[PDB]
Amino acid sequence: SDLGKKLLEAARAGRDDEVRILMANGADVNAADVVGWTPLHLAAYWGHLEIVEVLLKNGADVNAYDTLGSTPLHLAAHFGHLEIVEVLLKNGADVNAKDDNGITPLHLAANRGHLEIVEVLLKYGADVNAQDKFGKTAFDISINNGNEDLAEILQ
Amino acid sequence: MPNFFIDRPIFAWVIAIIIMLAGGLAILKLPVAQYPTIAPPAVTISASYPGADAKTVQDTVTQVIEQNMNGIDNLMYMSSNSDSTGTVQITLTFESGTDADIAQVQVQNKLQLAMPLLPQEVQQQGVSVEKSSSSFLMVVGVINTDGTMTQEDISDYVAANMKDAISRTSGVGDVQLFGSQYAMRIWMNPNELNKFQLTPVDVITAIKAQNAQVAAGQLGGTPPVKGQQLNASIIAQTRLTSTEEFGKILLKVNQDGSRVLLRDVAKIELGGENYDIIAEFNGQPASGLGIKLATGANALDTAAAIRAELAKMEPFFPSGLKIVYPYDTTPFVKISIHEVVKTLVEAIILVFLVMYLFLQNFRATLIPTIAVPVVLLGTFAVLAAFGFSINTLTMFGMVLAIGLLVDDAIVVVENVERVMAEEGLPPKEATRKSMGQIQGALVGIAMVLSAVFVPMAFFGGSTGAIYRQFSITIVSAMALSVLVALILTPALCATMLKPIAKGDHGEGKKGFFGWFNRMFEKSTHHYTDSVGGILRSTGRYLVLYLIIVVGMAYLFVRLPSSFLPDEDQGVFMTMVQLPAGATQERTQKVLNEVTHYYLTKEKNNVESVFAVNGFGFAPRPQNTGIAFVSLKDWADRPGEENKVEAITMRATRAFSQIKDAMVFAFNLPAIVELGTATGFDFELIDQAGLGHEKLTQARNQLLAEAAKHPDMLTSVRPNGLEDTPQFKIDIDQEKAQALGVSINDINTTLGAAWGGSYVNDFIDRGRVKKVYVMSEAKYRMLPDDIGDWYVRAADGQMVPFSAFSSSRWEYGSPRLERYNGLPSMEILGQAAPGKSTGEAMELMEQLASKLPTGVGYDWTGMSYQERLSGNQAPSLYAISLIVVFLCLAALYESWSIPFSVMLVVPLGVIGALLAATFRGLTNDVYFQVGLLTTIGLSAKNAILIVEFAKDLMDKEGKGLIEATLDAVRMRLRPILMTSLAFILGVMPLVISTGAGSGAQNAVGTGVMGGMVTATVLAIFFVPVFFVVVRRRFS
Amino acid sequence: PGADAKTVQDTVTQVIEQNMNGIDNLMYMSSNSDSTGTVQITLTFESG
Ligand SMILES: CC(=O)O[C@H]1C[C@@]2(C)[C@@H](C[C@@H](O)[C@H]3[C@@]4(C)CC[C@@H](O)[C@@H](C)[C@@H]4CC[C@@]32C)/C1=C(\CCC=C(C)C)C(=O)O
Ligand SMILES: CCCCCCCCCCCCO[C@@H]1O[C@H](CO)[C@@H](O[C@H]2O[C@H](CO)[C@@H](O)[C@H](O)[C@H]2O)[C@H](O)[C@H]1O
Ligand SMILES: CCCCCCCCCCCCO[C@@H]1O[C@H](CO)[C@@H](O[C@H]2O[C@H](CO)[C@@H](O)[C@H](O)[C@H]2O)[C@H](O)[C@H]1O
Ligand SMILES: CCCCCCCCCCCCO[C@@H]1O[C@H](CO)[C@@H](O[C@H]2O[C@H](CO)[C@@H](O)[C@H](O)[C@H]2O)[C@H](O)[C@H]1O
Ligand SMILES: CCCCCCCCCC(=O)OC[C@H](CO)OC(=O)CCCCCCCCC
Ligand SMILES: CCCCCCCCCCCCCC
Ligand SMILES: CCCCCCCCCCCC
Ligand SMILES: CCCCCCCCCC
Ligand SMILES: CCCCCCCCCC
Ligand SMILES: CCCCCC
Ligand SMILES: CCCCCC
Ligand SMILES: CCCCCC
Repeated sequence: SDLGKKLLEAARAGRDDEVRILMANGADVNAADVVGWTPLHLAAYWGHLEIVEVLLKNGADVNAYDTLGSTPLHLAAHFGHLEIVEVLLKNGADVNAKDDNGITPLHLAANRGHLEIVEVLLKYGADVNAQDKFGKTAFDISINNGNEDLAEILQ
Repeated sequence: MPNFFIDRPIFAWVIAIIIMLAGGLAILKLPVAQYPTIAPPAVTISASYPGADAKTVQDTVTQVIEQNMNGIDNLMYMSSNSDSTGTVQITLTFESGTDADIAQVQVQNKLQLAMPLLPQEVQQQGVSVEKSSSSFLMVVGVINTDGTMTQEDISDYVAANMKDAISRTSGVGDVQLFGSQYAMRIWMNPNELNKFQLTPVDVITAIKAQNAQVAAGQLGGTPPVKGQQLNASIIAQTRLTSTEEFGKILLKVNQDGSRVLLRDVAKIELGGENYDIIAEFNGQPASGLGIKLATGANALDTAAAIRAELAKMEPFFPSGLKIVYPYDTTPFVKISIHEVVKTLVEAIILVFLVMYLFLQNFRATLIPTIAVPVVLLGTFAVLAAFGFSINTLTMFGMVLAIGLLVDDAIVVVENVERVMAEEGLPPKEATRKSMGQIQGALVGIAMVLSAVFVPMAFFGGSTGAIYRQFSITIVSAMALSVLVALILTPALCATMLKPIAKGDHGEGKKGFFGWFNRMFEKSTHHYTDSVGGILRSTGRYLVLYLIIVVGMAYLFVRLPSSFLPDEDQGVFMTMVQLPAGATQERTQKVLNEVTHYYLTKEKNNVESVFAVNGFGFAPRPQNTGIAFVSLKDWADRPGEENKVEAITMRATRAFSQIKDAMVFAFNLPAIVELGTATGFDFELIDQAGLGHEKLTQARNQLLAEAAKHPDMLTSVRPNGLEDTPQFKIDIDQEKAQALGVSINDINTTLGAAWGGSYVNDFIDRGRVKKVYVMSEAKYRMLPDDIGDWYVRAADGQMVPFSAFSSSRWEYGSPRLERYNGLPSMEILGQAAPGKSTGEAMELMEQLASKLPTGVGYDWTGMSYQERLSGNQAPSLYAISLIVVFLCLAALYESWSIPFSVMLVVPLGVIGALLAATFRGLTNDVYFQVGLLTTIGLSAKNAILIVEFAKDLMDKEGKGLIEATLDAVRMRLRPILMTSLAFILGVMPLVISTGAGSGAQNAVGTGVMGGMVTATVLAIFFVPVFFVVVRRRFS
Repeated sequence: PGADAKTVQDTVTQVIEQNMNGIDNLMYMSSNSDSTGTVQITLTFESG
């Protein structure tokens, strides 16, 4: 839809006041581009907290998955957006969501050494023994990266 | 010197003949072009990395070349674009006056410092170093009407049979093929490759082995066995020449004995090097040649020579092939030349008529008709000596000088005719006396006008080079006008004019001329009475002058700024911008709709539409397109409704309806390099390795703040592209090493299949052409296709790409910008209505100083050299006024009297500003140069009134008022004759609505309006100035 | 090296000559392609 595409640009750009008007006019929150990214996906990636909260209040799918199976929590966790990770998990985001590679939000958080996010995901019941297509855990990633702090947290 | 040539009329004629021959010779040999070189010298470094993303290009090519651009002289700034079309373009802009050849060779030489550090694929494609130019002589289109040839087929034919002959044609500088010659396209099938346990690596290895030139040697080569009879070259393997041969390339022999050929795992055809760009002309497939004019060549000779060559090629064309000229400037340049020659010839005819109306003898009308052409011809000889060309600027420079040239002619002859009529002296002694009165002033005038015009040539940058074209043209014409006025015209006067009896003013004649003389002698008495009454009450006129000076200053600020007026050149453009990530097919849909509109709704105006998919102002992504609309002849489009401005507005409003695509039409600028007046070019710079993401956030922060000042800033936008979704694939190094799969085989298989790989060259009908291996379209479209590509392990097992890879969606730049070697983002914008560019720039600097740490800025292009030229103006205005004052001070032998002449300036300027404001025109270059010629001629009128008045006071001991009244009485006729002749002369330019009328209007309007007020006010105000000044300093 | 006059002309001589356009004061251009592999392209310019 016309407004659905306008909401995608607004959510990405972090234009809080435009998103406010679009939610009032009823811009489709399940609007998706060619790669299957919702306004929530974009907000989570670019790290726009207020818009993440406003979209979830306006009945956005917290477990919306792109054409490669990635959710907003995947993007939030990977790019170190602690507050968005918390807000998503509180609104019922699948903490053990596997993409098409078998990669979880814990894997992505571990790979970028986001200690706070890892502990938040573990608190909300992230499967620490969860393996990707290469049979790798978040621990295997921490050892390979040489992250001694993270290696300790996952033990 | 006048006295010398009055006694020596033959010598005077010899000087005139030599000037005529030099001028006549100059006119025939002088090069012709629409505009001269204006932009400062620029060198571009262009490299292709097939299948490369923006960051790959930037980090392996752009950064390496930028770091090695050291020790090069007169470099102003360096900019670069690395984009996901697999392209880098580094533009190095040099100081005005830099030798472009020395600039190019220094860049080129330093590029070899970097060539061995670039990727093999980039070294293979080659890195082009070229002198930058954004002005084509014409665009020759080549189309197929019977639908038997694709754009790839047409492009190959043009490359093979046309381009070289056109490149060889006289006056042709550069030729750009719109497309490429054929490339041997190997379209690989992954299913067939996996079926035979083969990869793209095996295809490339086989092509390199079985398509190659191998050096053998000689039979009986030196040193020989003595007694050898035979010395012959050994020819071994030579390159393949056909698709048939490439299909027969052996890939492997199976165990059973059967043979896997290249045609068994790939489709093989002659195709294009690049498929990103699709060119159409009225919907039909098209290629073309972009032809640029060579240095100092004749545009009209070259265009005629190009059409002569294409005519010779006509017979050998395949059936359906047809030449079209969607863009050609030479028809416009013909009209520009012709209209200026018509103006100059009509100007001479008008002087003749005005000369006869007042003087009423054919002998008198004959002298300006001789003197003016001699000066014009001479001007061309001086232009040639300066290395100038016959162009729009130099030609309109002469039209703007007409008023000054005809005045020199009228003033000399009229003053002789008056002296004879008033004193009854014979022509010779009358001319001697007459020149005695004006020869001192004419020399003073030459110096004063030089002081006005010469400083205009010392402005820097692009606008500086434009003003320099008018300056040297007008100064040269004016300089020769005074030389002819001191040499030829006196000689002509003394030998050709027939005597007049003392007190004979033609009042005793009968018919129209007897009436006119009685009317004008009566009108002269009414005039001197009026000045008599004005000089009794000078107080109220000083007040009326201050009102004029205030009204002038008010209209100056109210008049918006520009450079050159927009012209109907029978062409305009339509941008087709779809959402980011939109495919080629979707951009074609919109282009087909844009083409369909122009050939139906503008059927009576539009000749053709050149729809270029995957192109804007440069090769752009699949979501971008452009349509070059070529209109019919100006004669077939009568009225304001059928002009570019009207068609543009209609199309833009019509295409507003188009959904999920921004489409809008716009006219071409006169010169593209200038841009828009009140428009700025800003560079946001990453000064502390912040990275792309942080610089974007800083850009968004600056753009947000600029939007909160609509009062000052308008349309402040990025010039670049936004981040788009990109497919990140991670090769698992451990899984690859565990399965015995090499990373080189993985990366080549991916790169060759999805991106394409330039393998080697082959020879197609005697021309060396490229061999490209790539996946057939249907196996490199979607992420699921990745898993269909198999790589052979060391143990011989075929491993799918899915086994050792993982993918995810991320965002990244499809075009990364750099400025002076640092990450940058170009921001365009303009000063709001009623605000100056300098004010808009000041705010942008203020907003930029409140951005995050490590984010710097700089001004480039028009903004860079606008700040340069802006710092010069005050100094050049100052020198001009100081030298003018000093020249007048020397002429009159007085520090005070100069002021009486210098006070005339506003009298012409007010009229120009009124006419421009009324017509809805702008403060453009033509208007500004027009002011100086109007100011120049009003100053000339004032100089002679003051000289006559002062001389009467000095020599005949007359009073201030007595001398002033006798002065303005004598100067009335010659002032009215010049004004009448010149106002009528520029009237055709004012009302013109044809081709090049935009410039004609800008020249005529300001001059006509200016001349009317300059004439009417000066004859009443100049006598006030002299009296008020003399009184104040007595 | 090892190329006949024809191969040399197609892959070198013509490739260079095609790019030898838009040069100031070029009076004439003469070249020869040899079975030794040698190319010589002489550009003679206007007097002065
Ligand atoms: C009749 C008229 O209008 O002027 C004609 C007549 C014209 C002024 C010609 C241009 C130019 O040779 C002129 C010169 C000074 C050229 C040098 C000599 O040979 C002179 C003996 C000759 C006399 C007049 C002439 C022959 C005209 C032009 C310009 C032609 C150019 C183009 C591309 C349109 C013109 O037609 O506009
Ligand atoms: C009263 C004094 C007036 C002074 C006149 C000033 C004239 C200045 C303008 C340029 C005049 C000469 O300009 C000359 O025009 C001729 C027109 O036949 C051009 O001739 C060229 O264009 C024409 C028109 O397409 C072709 O047919 C022709 O084959 C080609 O050679 C020359 O390339 C140009 O050099
Ligand atoms: C590099 C330095 C350049 C210097 C620039 C100065 C420019 C000067 C402007 C031109 C001035 C014209 O120069 C003018 O010459 C004529 C003829 O000789 C003189 O003419 C004079 O004639 C007789 C002398 O027999 C006097 O009685 C009379 O008062 C005066 O008109 C003027 O006194 C002088 O003003
Ligand atoms: C249509 C727009 C054009 C307007 C242009 C404006 C520029 C000035 C135009 C000059 C016309 C002035 O015309 C002239 O005015 C003066 C006023 O001082 C008159 O002068 C008369 O009145 C004044 C004051 O009342 C007396 O001092 C004087 O003795 C008397 O002769 C002249 O009789 C008249 O001929
Ligand atoms: C007799 C006194 C004449 C003085 C004329 C001074 C003008 C110098 C022109 C110059 O050097 O610069 C070229 C300039 C480029 O921008 O051209 C111009 O912009 C036109 C100049 C406008 C003049 C208005 C005068 C205002 C009166 C208060
Ligand atoms: C090509 C132009 C030549 C014009 C020559 C003019 C001839 C008249 C000069 C005076 C002749 C009589 C001797 C004083
Ligand atoms: C209405 C007041 C009288 C004004 C007279 C002006 C005379 C102008 C004559 C100029 C004609 C060339
Ligand atoms: C001897 C006849 C005078 C002619 C009078 C002309 C007046 C009218 C012309 C406009
Ligand atoms: C720039 C030159 C100015 C000269 C002024 C002289 C004034 C002297 C008055 C007696
Ligand atoms: C004194 C007269 C000299 C003439 C120069 C051309
Ligand atoms: C060489 C041509 C001269 C023409 C003079 C009008
Ligand atoms: C520049 C003008 C100065 C003259 C003062 C009398």
